[PDB]
Amino acid sequence: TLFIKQYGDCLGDIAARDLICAQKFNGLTVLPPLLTDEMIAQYT
Amino acid sequence: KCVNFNFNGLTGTGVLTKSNKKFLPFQQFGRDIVDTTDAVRDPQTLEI
Ligand SMILES: *[C@@H]1O[C@H](CO)[C@@H](O)[C@H](O)[C@H]1NC(C)=O
Repeated sequence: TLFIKQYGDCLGDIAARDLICAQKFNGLTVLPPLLTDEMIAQYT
Repeated sequence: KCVNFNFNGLTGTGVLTKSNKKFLPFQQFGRDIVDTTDAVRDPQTLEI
């Protein structure tokens, strides 16, 4: 159980604020991996 | 709209939206899990 997806929008804060949103609003972002899980599964 | 608010002396910068959060009558301004101001109450219209 897991970081970015498309978190640029925080859903309008309709249900509190998750830890990811609180982290994002102060300079802490997560870059997505270069190889998606589909490509990793293709390699496997 | 991204604005430089000043609510009863509390300064900041951000978009203000209507909140589904229901403040209890004694409360004034909310806080996030990481202890940052998340919601405020308008000193004039008593809106959250
Ligand atoms: C402040 O005054 C406005 C009118 O200027 C009024 O609508 C509002 O209810 C007042 N707020 C109070 C009494 O808390």
